[PDB]
Amino acid sequence: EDIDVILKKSTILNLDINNDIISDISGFNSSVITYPDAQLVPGINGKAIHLVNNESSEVIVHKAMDIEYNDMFNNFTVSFWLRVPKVSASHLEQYGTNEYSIISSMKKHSLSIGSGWSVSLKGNNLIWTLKDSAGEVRQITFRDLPDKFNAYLANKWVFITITNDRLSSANLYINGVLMGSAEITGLGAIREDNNITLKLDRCNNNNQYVSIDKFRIFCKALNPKEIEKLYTSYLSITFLRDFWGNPLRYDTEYYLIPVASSSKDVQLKNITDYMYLTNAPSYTNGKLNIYYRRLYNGLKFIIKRYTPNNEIDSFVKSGDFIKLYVSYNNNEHIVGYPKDGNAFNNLDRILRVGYNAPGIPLYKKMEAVKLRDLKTYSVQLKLYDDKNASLGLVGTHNGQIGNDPNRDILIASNWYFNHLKDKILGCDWYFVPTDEGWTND
Ligand SMILES: CC(=O)N[C@H]1[C@H]([C@H](O)[C@H](O)CO)O[C@@](O[C@H](CO)[C@@H](O)[C@@H]2O[C@@](O[C@H]3[C@@H](O)[C@@H](CO)O[C@H](O[C@H]4[C@H](O)[C@@H](O)[C@H](O)O[C@@H]4CO)[C@@H]3O)(C(=O)O)C[C@H](O)[C@H]2NC(C)=O)(C(=O)O)C[C@@H]1O
Repeated sequence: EDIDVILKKSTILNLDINNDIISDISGFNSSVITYPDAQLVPGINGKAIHLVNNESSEVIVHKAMDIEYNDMFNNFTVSFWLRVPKVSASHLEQYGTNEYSIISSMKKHSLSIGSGWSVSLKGNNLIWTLKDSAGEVRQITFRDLPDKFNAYLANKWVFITITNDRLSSANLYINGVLMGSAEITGLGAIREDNNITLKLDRCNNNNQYVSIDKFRIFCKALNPKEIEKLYTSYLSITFLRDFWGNPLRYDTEYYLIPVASSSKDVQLKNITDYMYLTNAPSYTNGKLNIYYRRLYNGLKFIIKRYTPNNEIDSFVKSGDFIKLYVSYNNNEHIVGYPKDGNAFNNLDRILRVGYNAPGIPLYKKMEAVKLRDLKTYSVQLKLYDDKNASLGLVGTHNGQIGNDPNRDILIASNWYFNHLKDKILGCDWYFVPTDEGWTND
């Protein structure tokens, strides 16, 4: 059939956030009780649920009387956007074995041993548990990647999809990719609690917090194609996104990292001069089997509206014309390309920071766009002159300026426009803002 129709008709619960209110929009109108400390934060498309570690931080969904899908052997799928901060080395050793659930249909503290199902976290493990009324439990334990820059439980919004085919297996996917599975054939009736609880339960780390968005449940075990569609469907090209998957913002400091060479940071030669790539320092921990390129080194960039048009908003949308500045010595210097400014083969125009030569035009009108790699939280920057001509997309060129060492220098080139289909390009940028969800060990 139509994947879109199937996806829609199979939805039996779909939490949305409108006007700061969390409710079910599936149609069965499952009642939603939002406790005092359930906070709201930027989500994948609108706002999202943010949970902290205290009794008042929870959201309870009272399943409608028409929704009891976990019937004798009946299939269901759970999907949602998840964001958990990078567990620090100390906390990993500290609370690494502390399994705490974050979403459950189980009713602990009364009876019905382990009720139905749950989504729990243990150190850097994402766990799915299914338990029937006769004891029987099944699980999928996902062990995240060592490299936290590319891990899934390390401060980036990620799409979780767990399908349950009671006639075969249960499968866990992340951003549409299968990453764990378990047989679940032969389970008895799952008699869970009438409430689905969104809450950090049994977590000993008082500082722990997670973020959940678009929590949804389907009455069928989604297949790879439907999952793949559900996933990409949430990616609205409208607003741009920063490294963590949050909406990109104006007048906010961002460190830039080129997707095509993620181990690199951006440095400035001298004010009025060019920028270039640098190897970022690393953090490695063999005992905890954790490692990642550190963040927050290099130049701080700041996006500003070229001309404060129609609205005093702070969200950057694709197509917005902007001005780029780098903060060096507390002062903000504009980023651009001077007329007839030095360039590599008159193609790759070398960018400059704080260029201020008298009588020389400095082209700095830029457009923030999203022209490719929909799944990656990356942005492209298009530079124009003053006569609406494209001076190219911001990227890098590996050359030598004067007698300086051979470097990967930031430039503006139109060559990019003829390779937008490539996997890895060079004009793709990560905008990294300092976040409490990630501090270098
Ligand atoms: C259209 C146009 O005329 N603009 C030029 C500009 C322009 O002259 C300046 O912006 C005006 O201030 O210069 C461009 O090239 C510059 C050098 O002019 C770059 O190559 C940058 O050079 C740096 O170091 C040189 C400068 O300090 C110059 C100043 O004159 O002195 C040395 O170079 C020679 C000079 O070119 C000669 O005039 C002089 O007689 O002899 C010296 C040495 O024998 C320095 O090496 C600089 O400007 O700081 C170092 C920078 O890293 C370098 N930047 C780049 C991107 O290469 C320009 O791009 O601005 C060329 C442009 O067409």
